[PDB]
Amino acid sequence: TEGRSRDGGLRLGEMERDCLIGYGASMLLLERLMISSDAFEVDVCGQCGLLGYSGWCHYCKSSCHVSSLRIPYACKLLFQELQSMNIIPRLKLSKYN
Amino acid sequence: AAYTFNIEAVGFSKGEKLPDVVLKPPPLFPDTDYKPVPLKTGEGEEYMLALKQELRETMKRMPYFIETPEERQDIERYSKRYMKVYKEEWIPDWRRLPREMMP
Amino acid sequence: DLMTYKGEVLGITRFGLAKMKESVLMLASFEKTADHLFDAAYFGQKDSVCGVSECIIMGIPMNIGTGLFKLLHKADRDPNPPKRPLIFDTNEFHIPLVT
Amino acid sequence: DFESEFVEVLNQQCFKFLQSKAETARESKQNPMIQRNSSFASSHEVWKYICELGISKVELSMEDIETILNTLIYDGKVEMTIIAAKEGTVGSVDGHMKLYRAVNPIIPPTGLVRAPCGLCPVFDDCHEGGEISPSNCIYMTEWLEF
Amino acid sequence: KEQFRETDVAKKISHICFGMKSPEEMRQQAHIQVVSKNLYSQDNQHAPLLYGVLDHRMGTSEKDRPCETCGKNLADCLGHYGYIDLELPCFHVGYFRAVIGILQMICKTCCHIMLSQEEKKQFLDYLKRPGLTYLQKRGLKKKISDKCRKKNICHHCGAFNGTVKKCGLLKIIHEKYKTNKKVVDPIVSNFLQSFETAIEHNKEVEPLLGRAQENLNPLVVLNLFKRIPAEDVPLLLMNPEAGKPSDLILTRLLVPPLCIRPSVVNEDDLTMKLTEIIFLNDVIKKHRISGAKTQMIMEDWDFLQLQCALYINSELSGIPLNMAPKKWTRGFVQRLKGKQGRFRGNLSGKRVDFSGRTVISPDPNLRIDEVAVPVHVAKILTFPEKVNKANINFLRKLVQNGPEVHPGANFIQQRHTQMKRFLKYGNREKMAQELKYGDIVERHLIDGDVVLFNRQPSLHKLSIMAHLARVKPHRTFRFNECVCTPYNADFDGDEMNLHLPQTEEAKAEALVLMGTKANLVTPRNGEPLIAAIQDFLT
Amino acid sequence: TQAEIKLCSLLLQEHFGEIVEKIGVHLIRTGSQPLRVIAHDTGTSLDQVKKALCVLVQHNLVSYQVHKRGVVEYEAQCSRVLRMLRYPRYIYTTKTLYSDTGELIVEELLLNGKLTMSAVVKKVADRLTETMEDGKTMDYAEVSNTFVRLADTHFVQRCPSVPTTENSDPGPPPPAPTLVINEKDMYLVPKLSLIGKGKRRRSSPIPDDGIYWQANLDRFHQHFRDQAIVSAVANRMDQTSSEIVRTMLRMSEITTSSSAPFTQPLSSNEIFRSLPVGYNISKQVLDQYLTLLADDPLEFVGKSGDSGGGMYVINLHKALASLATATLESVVQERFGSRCARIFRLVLQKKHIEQKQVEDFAMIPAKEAKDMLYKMLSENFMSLQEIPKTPDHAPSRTFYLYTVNILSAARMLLHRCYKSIANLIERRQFETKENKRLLEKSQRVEAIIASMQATGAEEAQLQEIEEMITAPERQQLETLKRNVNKLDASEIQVDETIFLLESYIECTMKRQ
Amino acid sequence: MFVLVEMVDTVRIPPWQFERKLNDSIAEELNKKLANKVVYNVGLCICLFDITKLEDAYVFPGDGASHTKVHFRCVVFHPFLDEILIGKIKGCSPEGVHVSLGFFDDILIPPESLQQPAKFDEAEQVWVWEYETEEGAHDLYMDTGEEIRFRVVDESFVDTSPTGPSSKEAPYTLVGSISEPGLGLLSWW
RNA sequence: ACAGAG
DNA sequence: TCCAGCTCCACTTAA
DNA sequence: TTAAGTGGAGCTGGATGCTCTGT
Ligand code: SF4
Ligand SMILES: [Zn+2]
Ligand SMILES: [Zn+2]
Ligand SMILES: [Zn+2]
Repeated sequence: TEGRSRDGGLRLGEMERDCLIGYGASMLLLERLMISSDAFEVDVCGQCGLLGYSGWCHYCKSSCHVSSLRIPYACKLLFQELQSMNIIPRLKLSKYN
Repeated sequence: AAYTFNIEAVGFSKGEKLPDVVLKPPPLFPDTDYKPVPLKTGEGEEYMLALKQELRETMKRMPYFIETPEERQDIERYSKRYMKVYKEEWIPDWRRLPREMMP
Repeated sequence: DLMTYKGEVLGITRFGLAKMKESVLMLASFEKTADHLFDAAYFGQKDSVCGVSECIIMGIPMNIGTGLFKLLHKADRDPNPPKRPLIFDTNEFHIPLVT
Repeated sequence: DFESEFVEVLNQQCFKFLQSKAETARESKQNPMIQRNSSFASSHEVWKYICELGISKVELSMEDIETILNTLIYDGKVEMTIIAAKEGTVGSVDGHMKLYRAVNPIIPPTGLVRAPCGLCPVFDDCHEGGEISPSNCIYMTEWLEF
Repeated sequence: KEQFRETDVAKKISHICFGMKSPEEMRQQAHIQVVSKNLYSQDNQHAPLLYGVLDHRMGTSEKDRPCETCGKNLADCLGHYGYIDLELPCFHVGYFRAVIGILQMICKTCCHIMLSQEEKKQFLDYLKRPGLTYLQKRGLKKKISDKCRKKNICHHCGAFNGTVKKCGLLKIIHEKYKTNKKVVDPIVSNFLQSFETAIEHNKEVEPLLGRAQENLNPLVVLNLFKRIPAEDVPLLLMNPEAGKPSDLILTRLLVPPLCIRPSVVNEDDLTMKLTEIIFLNDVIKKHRISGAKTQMIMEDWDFLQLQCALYINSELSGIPLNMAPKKWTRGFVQRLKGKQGRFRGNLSGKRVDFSGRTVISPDPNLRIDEVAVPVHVAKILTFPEKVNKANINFLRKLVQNGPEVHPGANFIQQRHTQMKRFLKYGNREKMAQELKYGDIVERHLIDGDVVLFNRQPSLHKLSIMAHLARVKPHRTFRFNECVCTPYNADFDGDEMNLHLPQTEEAKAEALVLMGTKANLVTPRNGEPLIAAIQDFLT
Repeated sequence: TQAEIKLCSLLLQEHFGEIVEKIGVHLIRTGSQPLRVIAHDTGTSLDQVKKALCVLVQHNLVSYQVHKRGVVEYEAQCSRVLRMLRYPRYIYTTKTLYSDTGELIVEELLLNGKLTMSAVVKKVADRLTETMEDGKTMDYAEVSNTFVRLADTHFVQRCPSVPTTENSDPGPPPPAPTLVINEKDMYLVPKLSLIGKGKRRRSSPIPDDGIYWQANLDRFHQHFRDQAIVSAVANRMDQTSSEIVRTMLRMSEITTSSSAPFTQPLSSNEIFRSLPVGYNISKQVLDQYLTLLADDPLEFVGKSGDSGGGMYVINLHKALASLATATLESVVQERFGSRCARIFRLVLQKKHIEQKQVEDFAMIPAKEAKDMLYKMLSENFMSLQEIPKTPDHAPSRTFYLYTVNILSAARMLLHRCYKSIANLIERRQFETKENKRLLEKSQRVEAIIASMQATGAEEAQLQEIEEMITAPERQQLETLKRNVNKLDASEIQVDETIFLLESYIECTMKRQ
Repeated sequence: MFVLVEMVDTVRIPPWQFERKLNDSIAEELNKKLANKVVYNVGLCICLFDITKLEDAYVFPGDGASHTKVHFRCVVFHPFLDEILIGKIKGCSPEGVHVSLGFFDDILIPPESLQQPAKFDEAEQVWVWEYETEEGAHDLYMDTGEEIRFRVVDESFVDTSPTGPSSKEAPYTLVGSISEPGLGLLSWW
């Protein structure tokens, strides 16, 4: 939330982001701007590249290609605002190796 | 409640008879008043019907119907020679065909 | 050298950055955020998630800095270890039956 | 409209007169050029006949039937050819006279209408894997039964 | 007995491929069809309707009422789509400028692309080269469309192909019948005299017939784009696996899940736009039956295009006065774009927890790498210490002290469990005995924690540095005045921010890279910034 | 052409199978390609690509050409894939003009794609043995005698020839021989002295080598074009008048282009000798018909001359525009009803018209006409002109003149046809695949009767066939056959609609 | 009668196990995921046979465990068609005779492939066989189930995967025959 | 939406 | 409040 | 004489700092 009245918390702006890049601090930038804000998991079907739910893909009517991806929630939100605009972000996922 | 647009620009100058609210979605196959024309029959239009079915049964047997190759057979056995699918092979005329296509 | 490596003097404007940077999500996170996203839909463009800005958007660690290298654990391991010999299915006893 | 439940019976009654008159020339079979002339009706005689049948108390004025017969052209059932009023019992137009004859359609109904697809109202929605598919269509499952 | 299944398929994103859905793929994603205009039932039970918007088959946005599709709460649910059928096609306002481009390249009569066999052979081999980049595609689209616009007759059918251009807000016109002072061309001369029935009854046709042209519209351009040959689609620079020309005209529309547009803003502007689209779809459908004039149907269609376009982008320039919104509303574009939009406001930078703010005041008895943190902040800002052989006996004493004494702990969490026991209740001397290796104790901030420290305007990297915390009673943050020059701080009621990194890897990157002792010199000219200041120089 | 490519995928799978429809569809969809990337874009192994390309070139479904640096590029001929659907109509129409020997010639040419003249006369003789009994062989003479009659009538034509390497460019072998068509010898047959007999399947060096022959599909379309014109005249005027048209078109055959607005004129003086002797008509009455046809506003015939007595030409393009319109009006009538078909013919004759004139002229009231008008927009049968008063184009200040455009509505209606046939095939294949259980079961019981039919076959096996539980099941197999026979027959009959619409679209294009 | 299957996997070794040789810890963590489970197209995995190759042990960010791609071979009970096996009857049932093969219990002898003399049990669970000279139709497949010899004519895999969103049928099936001479109870031949 | 603070 | 692309229209060369 | 390639002028759409602290 936004501030002191609402026990809101503090903002890591676009300028503080530019500072941390210049230190090469890749994991701290991941901790601050993902883990301690909006960490989430989505089911992604590797066949159609769309998001699914509960390990089920309604588009394919199958259960075998679905996988879990660690994603910021604001990006999941973006990936559902864009589909309603009919801009489809079809993902492709490799293994983490 | 009023909307963003003015309803008077669309129509409805009297102030009533707005269209109703659809409760259940319409069915997937709605009923139609008109029906297809029945087919043409005859001694000639039925001979084309029988020739059409004889071209499927022939061209699947002709050597142009290249079937997909089998694979990952598990073990070898003596019932391989008794169950070998035998079929003769057609050969093209390699003058017309390009040099890049010899097997 | 960044302004001149493509042979033309490119500005640090949105127009120069669109000639330098390939990534849709980098371009869409600066200016003209609608137009770049509809163009990527039309062109069917695929976006490399390699760039810094889209790594922070997608929540993956950036390549620059501490992300440029990988760490291996120095476990006490023997790669290509001694194999168990087969006894039965070895080639010298199983010459093919058919001619 | 004049009356929709009124024109619908006059529409068939006029065509039956032209079909009758065309049938007379086809039964006559004397000389094909003369037979073609005999296949035409007068624009005034068809009006004088329909008003004489006595369907209604209101008079079937000639200025209406002259435009009612156009509906038989747009149904594709009759031709119209204007001829000069060289001779005629009235000559209803200055220098001109109108002839009408019933005609058959150019070709039988096509092949597309015979198939169920030709008439479908949800044709844009039908796809192989979808909710609406040829493999689960009700229009085909009905029409193949009878 | 049981079949093998992989336990936890974690994967890594390799690329995002953008594209567009066909109208019959939308129907395959969406769980329901939406047909009802009313948001809520009229009766006092305050339920939403079964087949309107706010239906809980499309998810939930309140803990009170669960989602219907998967039976799960707000916290567990990803959301699900519905669709609206549109009775007439409409231009998508984001794709509109691309719709015109294709119609400038294709022949309007047979839908083949207007290029010779040689130019088609040339560009198709340009599009073969490996590693074609996004800039090269945009340049190639220009050169392709350039040639198509300089031709006026099709090589394939022969029909004339005049200019295609915009003619007002979401309208397209084709100059098929240009006229000139020269000898009149055959095909235009036939068209100009075909109006014989109209001229007999309408006098005003006879001036205006010189301006008669082909008014392209969604019912026509959807029928053209179905007929474009798939061989010619790559030369429009459309990728034929991400979309088709047919998909650019929307005859169906997805409605977002409820968590995209939460129930108390009451309803969001997207939900009220979708009501208006559904209402106008009922208006147009009825007027077709009840025999409205063509002037009314066309006007209603113009409204349906506007309401869809303002649903996507509510800032359109060319809106006529008798159609302009009285109130401003968030379209999808307005919540993406700008400083308070997704990309700047919620994606590139975002509000973070384990953070604090207070007035700063001097303390020269601290070292330059230290910062004084007040006890009131230290009792709140906790760090998750993982229990292991080196700290088990230390964390036990912290668990015993509990939340109210400063070297203490607020939460305890068991090894393979994700709920947290709030340590204010229960008997802490029992919970200390039942510590196992692999438990997490959320201890208070203590002396020697690596803590980030930052003034609000940052012009260089030294504006955020890492300091070793030391806990002290008074409320302000305190640091040695030698570090005032990097932060540009001046102790006149200034405030500074503090961040507590919640991860061992984030401590090390903060300590080694961002420590004050590692940052005595500015990157710019290599000059020292942490040095003596007034009353240390005098 | 997504409807075309979907339909081409099914046809290649039914006649050639899976690993060749992959290559066929890929060529139709992408255009011309070198060989190496056909494999790579598909993931097929290189040997299977060669097998797939060599069968598609045998049946004349792909062309090839040499390009820069000597690479061969193949190119699919999309329309020629769709003409595999009309094959039973070709085999029937040759049985109408010619005997059963001429039927079997065209069957072998269409199924093998190309044959040498020696090979066809052999295989027709072999297959006609089953049609006859009691010692009488088929002999190769009465086969060739029909083939040389087929050749003169242009139903059969020679393929493009290999060039003479010794005369032209002797030396290093080219990547592909760059075939060319010779206009002299397309209809000049080799002379064959060898004769023989067809073998009756007992089961217990070549002079015309390289002279390949194939069916001339364009000659069949000139036949089917005539039948559409002749039958239209048979309805409107008379059977006698239809024969006069059939007489003009049969003479026109050899001396006119298959695509031209007008054929060669003929005088009525030379029509008279060409008409069959049984038509008891005088020369003077023959001139009565020709003027009454030329008076018709449908204008199937015109004058176009005055020398040698009365001169008359038959209009090829203008007959097709009539037939395409009659096809277009007939689908309006069945889909929306006669009162809507009234409005379609009204707007088509009153070329631009407004709502108040439609209700006035058709005697159809409001709220019934307008509902019909607005549907015809949404199915693309009818268009709006929209003449503006102002450069606003605002709906309140413009007159919405309706229009029917025949060419766009013919292209639109043709697109409905290609998807319609694809749906009919998809229904048949679905019901055939989902009954493979019963079809194998009904085969195996009949296999007990077919296998060991006569040798050692005791009578004690004829009752054990109905003893299986398939006897109640049989009701389904009668439902299967009645479904398939209606789906197959509709797949033939929609081709009658395609040929009428496509021939109109084919003639309006100049392809300059 | 078994087969080897060559498989690859990425094994997570957690950091408390760093005191142990990696080839020992990998094999234990692979047996825990494969033993007594059916892998769909290949059969029932008994145990790991050996590790044939072992790639680099990466440490990925945000974790301390080591992930290493392992190449290994596993002994899997996949029997080829028309093979002879010996095993004990667990049960008699109206649908046929159910045979056990140690670990494996889903072996079906269908009545369409049983011995022809007796084919429909007279309201009895136990299956019967009638020979004119010896045993008047009382000969039976005893509930104690003395070993039968059977020939595996058919096998089938059923994909036992979730249908629909989440919040027991036999996945590997084997079909025998006993009609040939020399097949049956061991005491009969 | 306005005022503040640095 | 300031600034790049896109399109319309006169203005010479060239056949 | 005019087909066409390129100059110059007007229209259009984009952008304009970082946070807390209150009503
Ligand atoms: S719904 Fe069925 S019958 Fe109708 S067009 Fe589609 S496939 Fe044909
Ligand atoms: Zn999927
Ligand atoms: Zn849900
Ligand atoms: Zn064209």
